[PDB]
Amino acid sequence: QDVVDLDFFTQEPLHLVSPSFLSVTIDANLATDPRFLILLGSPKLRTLARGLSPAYLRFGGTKTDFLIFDPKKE
Amino acid sequence: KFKNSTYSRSSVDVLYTFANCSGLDLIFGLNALLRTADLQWNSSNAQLLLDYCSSKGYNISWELGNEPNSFLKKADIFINGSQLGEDFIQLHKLLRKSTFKNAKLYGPDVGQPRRKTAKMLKSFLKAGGEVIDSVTWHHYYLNGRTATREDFLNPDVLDIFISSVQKVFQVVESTRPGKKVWLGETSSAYGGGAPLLSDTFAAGFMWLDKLGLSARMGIEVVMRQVFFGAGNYHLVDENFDPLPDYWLSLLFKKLVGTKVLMASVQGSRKLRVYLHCTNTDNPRYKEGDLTLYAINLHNVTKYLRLPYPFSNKQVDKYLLRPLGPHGLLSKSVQLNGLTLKMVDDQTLPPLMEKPLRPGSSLGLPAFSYSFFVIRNAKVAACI
Ligand SMILES: CC(=O)N[C@@H]1[C@@H](O)[C@H](O)[C@@H](CO)O[C@H]1O
Ligand SMILES: *[C@@H]1O[C@H](CO)[C@@H](O)[C@H](O)[C@H]1NC(C)=O
Ligand SMILES: *[C@@H]1O[C@H](CO)[C@@H](O)[C@H](O)[C@H]1NC(C)=O
Ligand SMILES: *[C@@H]1O[C@H](CO)[C@@H](O)[C@H](O)[C@H]1NC(C)=O
Ligand SMILES: *[C@@H]1O[C@H](CO)[C@@H](O)[C@H](O)[C@H]1NC(C)=O
Ligand SMILES: O=C(O)[C@H]1CNCC(O)(O)[C@H]1O
Ligand SMILES: OC1[C@H](O)COC[C@H]1O
Ligand SMILES: [Cl-]
Ligand SMILES: [Cl-]
Ligand SMILES: [Cl-]
Repeated sequence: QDVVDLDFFTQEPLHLVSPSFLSVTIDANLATDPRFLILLGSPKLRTLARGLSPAYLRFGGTKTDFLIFDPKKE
Repeated sequence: KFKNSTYSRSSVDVLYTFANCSGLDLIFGLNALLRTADLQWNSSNAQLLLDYCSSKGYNISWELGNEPNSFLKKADIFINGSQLGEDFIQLHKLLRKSTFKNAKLYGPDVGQPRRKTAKMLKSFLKAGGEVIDSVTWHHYYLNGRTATREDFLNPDVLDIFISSVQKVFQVVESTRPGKKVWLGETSSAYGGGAPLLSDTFAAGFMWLDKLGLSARMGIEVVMRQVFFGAGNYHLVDENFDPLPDYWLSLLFKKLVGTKVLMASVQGSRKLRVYLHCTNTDNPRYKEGDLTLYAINLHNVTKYLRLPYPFSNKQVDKYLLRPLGPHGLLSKSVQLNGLTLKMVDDQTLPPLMEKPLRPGSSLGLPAFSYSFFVIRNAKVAACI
């Protein structure tokens, strides 16, 4: 047997990823939850988000193309 | 199935506040199915949002549309890739005349490259390639409705991702050489995730393997569907408790660096290994250290030996195993025998290494994954 040898190539980087390589999404459909404000307001959640910093947060999903901005909405 | 919905200046502010105060950079997807009389993008709504966001001083990157490939099926509207390129050109003009004239723009967020999606991506890039800073596509391995536990453990399932990636790069390199390529939205299985699978320890083989392959094959950025939400592929559950994949992600953030190297096993499928330079923001480690990570999908423990000149280096183990009794279907995970759980609502726990005897073999139990940091490795490429 169960003893395996590893070969390592270390002469140069083969690629460079973003410092943000591991990023996260919020589905756009989450904004149709009455409780959106509470959810993203959670300090507990923010703590968990802080841990993955630095990172992109992509707000998008199927619902992306079914959302209309309304600057008067309650 | 899907109908129009409006969203408020409040909602914008919640979303941006969440990103901003969490140290995250926000990408907002705009509605691409607002059309004109000649099937051209009607930009007036976005203009409203663009203006509002400038006034409030929000530093935001943009996307336009999501999976345009499924527009006909989901809205009875067909937009070809040419047109969509033109539409991205039109949005670019609007950004360059705004307060954030340098605002980043990414697209087109097409599904994984089957024959239909390849043509759309190619024509999209021939037309709009000029103005996108990154190419976004999405990937899922399986239908969450039908996906099995075996599927999640299966190396032949993991391997399909490889051809997906090759196909994206074949289109990109034939139309916009050197454009950065991002996974725009990705996870285990589609339709919200596989029930009792996508939120477990078992989900981590697909997540960590995706990361290793993506880095190795030249993907610059990977975006995990979803941080939080209704789908069981979420990193964090409805009680704001973190699932195994959150802890896997956090480990990866802290240990794994931006410079991607390569590792492989003499006699090459069920033992999968990745090698980067160690994250230099990690205070424990120093310039030139390596971070190995490894997945073991065999049913027995395996023992990995490091090559010269790394055989007698100090190694720090970071090994992940489910907290029983539900095994790989557990929603709880241990790091080197210690259960990982928030200290309080404001405080992530330390992630304690387990130092190994210098010169010792690297133990990797059946169905597990581990990081290993090779200290004082003095790899010139890492400095
Ligand atoms: C001891 C034994 O026979 N058990 C199974 C075996 O049937 C299988 O072929 C092998 C390789 O997958 O894995 C073992 O768990
Ligand atoms: C959403 O609104 C737009 C208005 O431009 C309309 O064209 C579209 O068909 C609507 N979608 C529906 C009715 O689901
Ligand atoms: C775009 O949509 C707006 C808002 O619904 C509408 O008033 C306007 O006439 C449309 N403009 C074009 C160019 O079709
Ligand atoms: C917005 O954020 C990026 C980093 O994510 C920064 O480099 C950029 O300069 C900011 N926008 C501007 C130009 O004000
Ligand atoms: C794409 O659609 C537009 C109209 O929306 C049409 O004018 C054009 O011919 C189509 N592109 C190609 C190359 O077929
Ligand atoms: O879980 C899925 O099937 C996803 C497909 N892509 C868009 C989305 O992230 O909204 C999800 O619907
Ligand atoms: O346990 C054996 C070893 O892990 C090699 O794969 C097949 C198994 O039978
Ligand atoms: Cl896809
Ligand atoms: Cl097309
Ligand atoms: Cl959601």
